[PDB]
Amino acid sequence: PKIFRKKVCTTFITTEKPTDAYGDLDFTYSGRKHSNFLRLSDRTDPATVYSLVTRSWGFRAPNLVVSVLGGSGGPVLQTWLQDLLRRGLVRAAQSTGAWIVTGGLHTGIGRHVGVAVRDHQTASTGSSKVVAMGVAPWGVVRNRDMLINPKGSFPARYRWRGDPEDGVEFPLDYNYSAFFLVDDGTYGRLGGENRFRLRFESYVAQQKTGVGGTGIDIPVLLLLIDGDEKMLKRIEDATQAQLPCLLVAGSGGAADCLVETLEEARDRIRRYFPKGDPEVLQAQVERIMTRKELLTVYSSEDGSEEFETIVLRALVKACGSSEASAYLDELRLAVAWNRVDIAQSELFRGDIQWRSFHLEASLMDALLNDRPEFVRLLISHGLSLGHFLTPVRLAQLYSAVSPNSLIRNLLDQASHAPNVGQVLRTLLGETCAPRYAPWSDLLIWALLLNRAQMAIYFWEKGSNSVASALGACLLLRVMARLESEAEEAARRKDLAATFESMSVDLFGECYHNSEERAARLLLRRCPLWGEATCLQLAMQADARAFFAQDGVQSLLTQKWWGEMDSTTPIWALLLAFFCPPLIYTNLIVFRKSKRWSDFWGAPVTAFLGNVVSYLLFLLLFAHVLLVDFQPTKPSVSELLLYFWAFTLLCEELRQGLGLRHRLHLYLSDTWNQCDLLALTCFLLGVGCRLTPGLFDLGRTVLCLDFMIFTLRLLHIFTVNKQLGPKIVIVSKMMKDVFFFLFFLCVWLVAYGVATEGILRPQDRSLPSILRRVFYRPYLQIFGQIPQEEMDVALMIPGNCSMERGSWAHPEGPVAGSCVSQYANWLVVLLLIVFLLVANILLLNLLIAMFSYTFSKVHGNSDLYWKAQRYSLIREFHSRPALAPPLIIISHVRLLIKWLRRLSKEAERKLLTWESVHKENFLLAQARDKRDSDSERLKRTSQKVDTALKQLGQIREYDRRLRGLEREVQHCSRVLTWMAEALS
Amino acid sequence: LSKEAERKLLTWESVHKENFLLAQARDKRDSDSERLKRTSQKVDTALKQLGQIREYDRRLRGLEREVQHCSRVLTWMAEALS
Amino acid sequence: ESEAEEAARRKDLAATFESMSVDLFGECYHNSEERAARLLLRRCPLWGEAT
Ligand SMILES: Nc1ncnc2c1ncn2[C@@H]1O[C@H](COP(=O)(O)OP(=O)(O)OP(=O)(O)O)[C@@H](O)[C@H]1O
Repeated sequence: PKIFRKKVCTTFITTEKPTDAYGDLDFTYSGRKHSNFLRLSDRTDPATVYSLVTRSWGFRAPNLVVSVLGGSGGPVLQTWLQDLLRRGLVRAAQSTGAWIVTGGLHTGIGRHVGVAVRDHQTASTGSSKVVAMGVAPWGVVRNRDMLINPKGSFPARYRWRGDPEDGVEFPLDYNYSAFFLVDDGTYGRLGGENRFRLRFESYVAQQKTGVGGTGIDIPVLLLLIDGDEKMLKRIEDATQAQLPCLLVAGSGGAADCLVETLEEARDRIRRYFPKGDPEVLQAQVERIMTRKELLTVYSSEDGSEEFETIVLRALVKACGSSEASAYLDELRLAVAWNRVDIAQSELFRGDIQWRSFHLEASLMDALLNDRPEFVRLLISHGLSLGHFLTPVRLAQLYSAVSPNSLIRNLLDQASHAPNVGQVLRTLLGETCAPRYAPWSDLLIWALLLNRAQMAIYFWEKGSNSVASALGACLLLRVMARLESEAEEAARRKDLAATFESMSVDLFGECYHNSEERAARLLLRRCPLWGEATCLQLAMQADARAFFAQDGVQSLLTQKWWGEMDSTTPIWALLLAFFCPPLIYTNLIVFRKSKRWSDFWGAPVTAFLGNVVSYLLFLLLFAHVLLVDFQPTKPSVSELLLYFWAFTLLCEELRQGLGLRHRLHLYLSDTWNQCDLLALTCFLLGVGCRLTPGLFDLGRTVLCLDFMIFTLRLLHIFTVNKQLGPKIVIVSKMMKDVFFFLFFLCVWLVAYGVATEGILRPQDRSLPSILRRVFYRPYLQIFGQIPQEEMDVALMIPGNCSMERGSWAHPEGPVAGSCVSQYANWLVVLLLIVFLLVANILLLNLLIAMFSYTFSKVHGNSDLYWKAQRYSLIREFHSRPALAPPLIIISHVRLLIKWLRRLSKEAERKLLTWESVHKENFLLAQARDKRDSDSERLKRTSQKVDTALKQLGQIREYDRRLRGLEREVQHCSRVLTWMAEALS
Repeated sequence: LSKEAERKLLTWESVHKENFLLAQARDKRDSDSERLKRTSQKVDTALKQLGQIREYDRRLRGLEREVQHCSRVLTWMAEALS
Repeated sequence: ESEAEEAARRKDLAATFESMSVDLFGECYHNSEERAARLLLRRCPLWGEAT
């Protein structure tokens, strides 16, 4: 790796040897980031050098390469050209993402370049550096002696700013992110670097823009400043290899070539810019006219962002053969540079009649890279996706996947058995999984690769909107759990909350138009998501804000009542319940063998029959356990009770089976552990009861079992509207209760043992002490205060102890037979302190904590109840429709059944109605963003900047024009004086 | 710790420091009140630009009128030669 | 401190530095947890090797 840099690079002294100087170079006593570094020999292959840059160091690919030449004016350049470098070239390389190849020294042009890059990093916050790459020959290096050690990634403390000597050795500029020190073996001459310089820039011109290539080639430009004769030989050596260029109007050979293109005397123009050797250089002007088309003029039009448009027109003029491929290059490069403001305003004015595949290739370049703005811009020009999404292109869309991503691992596990439908199946299951019309495939594409505005745009253009939004939130939150990195896990949960909010708003407007039609919208199998209803998707995705609306709750009410009227009071339902021939009357409005079946088919009457049958079970269990509980042989009613508990064991077995995973979900719960506990204690009770030696144990265990069967009845009533959410908030108070018991039990030990100690009772059994320490001070909280058990003044004295001291005799069998009188006032004073702390501090601080917790929790408990309420109604729908004394005939029916083994046009009218309300909602939201104050402040700031651009033109251009009219009027008066000379 | 893990730790800290300061700088600059300050400076600049052309063109229009005044009389002096 | 204006000025500038440590350690925690754990529990050699 780091040894590999030596093993490839061999340097010649020609005696060739593998190198040693590969550097994690940085600068002493300065803030620059460490610069990657390698000494390299000439005549080498640029393939492995580019692989060094983009893999071993790791740089992104250029979207543009500009290599700057010059160096005639030595120490100080003109500030007009400094403005051209700083605000023409460096902010262009900041915007497009580009490379600047210059000499990496502090001499010549690289001094002014590094001043320009550092000055631009001052006054710009774009959060990305400007990749400046510098080449320099090994011989002219000042301090190359500190670059020897073959260790690896070493900080070589490179001493800049020291040893000032002129002419011979030059230091390095600290404004470059990489350095390529060309080894010539010459050690002091100017350098034969032009060969590998041209091979490197030609090889970058070979390569393709993009992730896996698949774009146009990286455009390479040259920028010339004044220079020397060797610069002109560098020009013609460059343009022989098809590399375009651009000129300044400073002086020197640049202005020489400008007047050469604005038109013996041409030999004469040669005779004063270098002052030497005219005719060989005249043959190089001949070679200038051999190319004649790779030469552009900058000075005619100057501006801030005019520079990039001049670069594109320098690629239009230097295309060669085809104009159609030239505009194809210009569109795909405007996408590659990620600059809409050029492409919209220069390539879609209507001058060029664009064909279809010219747009489709650019759209593929815009989909493989991440440009939402160009995707919207290219679809807006009348393109059809029915010819676009070839399965070749769709496989190419899943090709550009990051190496350390999640979908890379998931697709490689789908290649174990591309295969996108299996990745959806394994993430989501048999239901809720799509199969494999264009907009649905692009939406699933954008979600699987985690792209934000791509997914929002593809949701806005597609159809079947509400189920696709809830299914989007489902897929995003599943991947958010199955994620490694916290930044991308946070990114998926935020984009999931965006899709949940859009389904809420859309279903809002579809509900405000109609209720019955929106009811047909939700309760429908979406054929893209495995024919799962929208409520099922919002259930699995934990979309709590979707269920917590108003319309969804009213439709859950209508599904609850079923066929009946949803406004039917409870008393009419009960009177219809106990009189089965009162159904066929004018009491309950229906239609919101058939009328009988649509009274008892609702989930309400199944719930009500479940309650009434369960209450009769408790009434029977009490009649057995209180009246007729016989010691030898069970009676009739106890046997009927045994048959009932057998049926409850069967229906629990039907929801336990209804296979290790089902029982793992069955044991993970709490109220199925409760209902399991009631039947373990039941069989323990009966199993002890029929044995002859354990009658009392069986009767006691049955009496403890009745409480568990009674506490089940709180969980049954959580489906009700009025009593529902309050039963939810009961369990969230137990942390305050457990604090109360901690503070109580500490203080109850302290008061108890101190009062039991100051008194000295004579009856000293162990359980009598435990009663007088823990049980009696517990009842003093609830107003049970025995004064006669613990105060001598309410007692009679007596000689009740054969011991020294005073003794007295209290009232009560368990109060101790004889108690002490010494220091009794401290016992009375402990009784006052105990009633103060317990009955005032602890109880009233508990009321304050229940008030605080209740107002803190009440919002989330209402949201959580409204989310779970669908599951409660649905599980009352999938029940045997008989009572628990009559369910066994349906369990046997289920057992012998085990032993034998909308329209289309209403759907189309529904989905068009949905899409209309979608389009009105998006138009309303767009007007609400645009007409705000901050957006209006942005538009006004653009307008004032436009007016500043307009005033600047008339300030200078009228000054020349006023001079021009003054230039005529100056001689017109003298000619009038020459007419007066004729007078 | 070691020494080199300490160096890698402190460079990692300083990277997240620089991203945080760049984010806070963009969040101040792109607010509404700062944009109102920049626009107020731009309008004051345009008031400086309009003030120059108001008076300087008035002299220049007088100067072209100064030539055209005698150019017609010299044309009349040419008409005096006619 | 003796003067109430400069005592108020020091407490305000102290609250500015407390807020900047909160925000910076926020982002260093949202990248990694184990690496930020190695960030806190370390002797700073400029402040007397106090954690
Ligand atoms: N090695 C270097 N590479 C790039 N730029 C440098 C280098 N040294 C100094 N500069 C820049 O040049 C400017 C100073 O110019 P110069 O280097 O000619 O004089 P100097 O070295 O500061 O003078 P002295 O030798 O007295 O310190 C500084 O602002 C600095 O930013």
